[PDB]
Amino acid sequence: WTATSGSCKGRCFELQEVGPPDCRCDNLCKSYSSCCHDFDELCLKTARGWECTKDRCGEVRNEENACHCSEDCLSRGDCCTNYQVVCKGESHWVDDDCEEIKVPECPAGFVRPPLIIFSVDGFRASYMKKGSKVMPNIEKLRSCGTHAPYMRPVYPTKTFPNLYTLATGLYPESHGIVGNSMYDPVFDASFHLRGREKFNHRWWGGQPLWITATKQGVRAGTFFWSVSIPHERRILTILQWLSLPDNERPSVYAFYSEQPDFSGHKYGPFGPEMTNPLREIDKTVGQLMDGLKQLRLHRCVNVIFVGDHGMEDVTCDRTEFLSNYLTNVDDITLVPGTLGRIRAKSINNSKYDPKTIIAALTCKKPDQHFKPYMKQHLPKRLHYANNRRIEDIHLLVDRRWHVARKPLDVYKKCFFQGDHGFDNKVNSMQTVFVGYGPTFKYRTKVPPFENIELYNVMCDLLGLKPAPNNGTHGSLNHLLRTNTFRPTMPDEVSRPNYPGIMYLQSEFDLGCTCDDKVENKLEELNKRLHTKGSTKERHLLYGRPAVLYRTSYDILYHTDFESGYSEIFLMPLWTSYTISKQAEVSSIPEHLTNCVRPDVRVSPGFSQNCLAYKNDKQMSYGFLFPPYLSSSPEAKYDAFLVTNMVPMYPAFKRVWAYFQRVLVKKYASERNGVNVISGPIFDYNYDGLRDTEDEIKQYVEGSSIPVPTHYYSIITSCLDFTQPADKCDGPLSVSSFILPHRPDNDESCNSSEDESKWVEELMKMHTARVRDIEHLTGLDFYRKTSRSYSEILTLKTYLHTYESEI
Ligand SMILES: *[C@@H]1O[C@H](CO)[C@@H](O[C@@H]2O[C@H](CO)[C@@H](O[C@@H]3O[C@H](CO[C@H]4O[C@H](CO)[C@@H](O)[C@H](O[C@H]5O[C@H](CO)[C@@H](O)[C@H](O)[C@@H]5O[C@H]5O[C@H](CO)[C@@H](O)[C@H](O)[C@@H]5O)[C@@H]4O)[C@@H](O)[C@H](O[C@H]4O[C@H](CO)[C@@H](O)[C@H](O)[C@@H]4O[C@H]4O[C@H](CO)[C@@H](O)[C@H](O)[C@@H]4O)[C@@H]3O)[C@H](O)[C@H]2NC(C)=O)[C@H](O)[C@H]1NC(C)=O
Ligand SMILES: CN1C(=O)N(c2c(Cl)cccc2Cl)Cc2cnc(NC[C@H](O)c3ccccc3)nc21
Ligand SMILES: [Ca+2]
Ligand SMILES: [Cl-]
Ligand SMILES: [K+]
Ligand code: NA
Ligand SMILES: [Zn+2]
Repeated sequence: WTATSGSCKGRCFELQEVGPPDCRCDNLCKSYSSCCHDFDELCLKTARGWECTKDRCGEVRNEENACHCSEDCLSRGDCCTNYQVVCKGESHWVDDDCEEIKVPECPAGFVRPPLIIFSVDGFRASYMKKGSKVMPNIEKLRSCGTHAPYMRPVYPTKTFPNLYTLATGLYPESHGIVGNSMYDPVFDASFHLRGREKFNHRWWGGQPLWITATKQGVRAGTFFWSVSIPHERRILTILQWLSLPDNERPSVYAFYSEQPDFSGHKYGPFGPEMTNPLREIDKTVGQLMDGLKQLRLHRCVNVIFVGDHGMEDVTCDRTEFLSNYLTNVDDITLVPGTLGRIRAKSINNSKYDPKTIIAALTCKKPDQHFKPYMKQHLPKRLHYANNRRIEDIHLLVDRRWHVARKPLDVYKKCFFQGDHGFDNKVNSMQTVFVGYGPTFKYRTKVPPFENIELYNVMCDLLGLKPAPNNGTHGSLNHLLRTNTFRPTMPDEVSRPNYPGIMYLQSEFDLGCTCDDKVENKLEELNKRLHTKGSTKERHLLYGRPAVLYRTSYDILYHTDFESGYSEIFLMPLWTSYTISKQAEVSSIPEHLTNCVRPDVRVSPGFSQNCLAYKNDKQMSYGFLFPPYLSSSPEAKYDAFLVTNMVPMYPAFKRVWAYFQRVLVKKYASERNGVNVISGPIFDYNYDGLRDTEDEIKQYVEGSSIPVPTHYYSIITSCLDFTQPADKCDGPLSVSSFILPHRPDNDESCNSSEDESKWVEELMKMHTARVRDIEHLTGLDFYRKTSRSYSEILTLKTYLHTYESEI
């Protein structure tokens, strides 16, 4: 109950909310049906509209007016935004030349430049160029401030997950808002866009920016705006808050616009009807900047213009129906649309089996427009698994398509022409970022970056210490004039051992064989030097990775490659090698086809054994440094060492072999040499973090050899490709992947064909940031370069998306 009997007099858009039965006057009261009786009359005034006119200039204050054109309005902080323009001969902000803002130019009493977040729903990245003619205020922000060509949203590219990621720096799996619709089995409760349950605090994890600010003594305007409050009123309210006295005035504010998303759904991303919503957003930005200029705040405030996600063309006729695949369709619940999530309709149904559902949905139709996954098999870059609110069965839907349970759901519930929600690497899902103000750089373009990074920057902008989050703090330092965050590299936790020759061949009873007993101080001094690390400068270009946890491991040197060998996991944590543009691919010679050699630096007790692979009918093995790329026939023997061997399903070997035999050379040829670091990943609990030994669910039969869930590679070269990878003077270029180590190739519908027709497509889908690999391995890469650490952090957050140009 709300006794709506109090008054909103002098309380309009109060910043501190009152607890019922006292009625509310805050910008959310409408949503709780809890506004005081006079809320509309006092707080949502509209009389005379939103602009001053020549005849209103110098008028006597009439409190009924929506905004004011009287002489007292400026000090009252409630002029119409165009007051000075109409009445005092000022120019609109958009008509002023831009001028570098080198320092905050704030009124006396401001302790820090305020931050205003101007968030626009569904604002696709390509609108900045394609709509430039009709958005002059936004274009001035973009060209004069710091801008990216686009900003990557999180998956799913829905509104609530992305806005909350913007506010927290967290992946949806960590903040808990994993969709616009959700069921939490622990609460036994549902979350929807419409309704009340979404207001319950138990849905919202992490620590959003307004809470971070409050806790550290920085006041925040309220971020949420009732849909019925018009945009002009939201702007005027922010401007009024900015005129509060020093002790009450917030330092952080957000505006939100439901456009252009609202019209995009109806008309498609580029419908002719889309021009007007873009013009209207621009006019709103103009109102804010004119209003800031009137208050002498236009060179004081940092403004961020940011979207949540883009918008794609999607129509009813592009719907796949699960009823065309499943006989048991009524035994499931589907969260439908641009992603699919499946669970059992009833938990008392013992016959329900996710394995058979997956199988009935796998590669059934020639041009099938969705692909089923167990959530832990989704591309790791999506970070979409470690939350009980994410169903075990997921469908990744092709851009432009929907999935639904049955046709009745689509025709009994074509209206829409646009939607969003798809894979966050999809170009149409990309959104915008512009930062403008004293703390941002002047006339600067920065590379595309992920929205998880912004929370750290907004904290930097407000002098706040960010709560723990998924951004990489410092990776966006290049956006900022000042207030940069200068992190130190993490300390190595475990130092390596450097074993020499300590074991005789006959101490090994591994069931391994090799035809190598075919034997000179010219080349024996030479090979000892290589085993001591004489070529390590060539193969370890950026220093050895640091191990950031407690473990026991050995560095192993070889002519063609260097590795950090784990005595706990019985395999390398990493293997590093450089392949020059000129390098030649050779074959595994016939006499070495099944060769595995004991490594006399590493005890039998810390080695794999060939017998376990022989006995394990499902499990085979591969090599981290590929024999195909050996520098010479003699160096090739090194690649067959038991310490270079890793467990691989035969199905996965098809992928790995094509990567090593064909793709590495191709990249070296295209990029003028590459350095590669490859290794295993163990993530059995799908939390995106390195497993401890006690978390491993699968071993090679009869052995303590743990089976990786994934294999990574990090492929680094010179950004200036006219310089060879091993002789690079400036910035680096990287692409990486985290390939799922799967016993079948069911994920690839064309895998019966030659690897040249399906492997690269699989690898593109499993593209990764180095930072993702760091989380998954507890390793820290690029420790020894000539580059600034912030630049290296930016490199580590880079994702090679393989999408064409926006
Ligand atoms: C991205 O960034 C984020 C933020 O840094 C990273 O997430 C963190 O990962 C940490 C390491 O796993 C994790 O640390 C754990 O914290 C537990 C206490 O957590 C509570 O308190 C914090 C602080 O206020 C709070 O943030 C948490 O909020 C979570 O939980 C609620 C759900 O009830 C949600 O509202 C919220 O959204 C968030 O959920 C997310 O995280 C949890 C895990 O905490 C997931 O399960 C959810 O699915 C969701 O993703 C909590 O309120 C603490 O209990 C843990 O300690 C256990 O394990 C350690 C192992 O080292 C051990 O030392 C302890 O003794 C303890 O073990 C005991 O409990 C075990 C489990 O019950 C049991 O098995 C044992 O036998 C023992 O009895 C642990 O320290 C941290 O909470 C999250 N933080 C957040 C915000 O998510 C994330 O890793 C980053 N991602 C990537 C890819 O890098
Ligand atoms: C997303 N969103 C909605 O979907 N709304 C809605 C609509 Cl339009 C129709 C039906 C039901 C609902 Cl709930 C109303 C709404 C109101 N205010 C906001 N503010 C977002 C805030 O500024 C912010 C938060 C995090 C980071 C940057 C900015 N977001 C809303
Ligand atoms: Ca893990
Ligand atoms: Cl959803
Ligand atoms: K085998
Ligand atoms: Na297949
Ligand atoms: Zn939408």
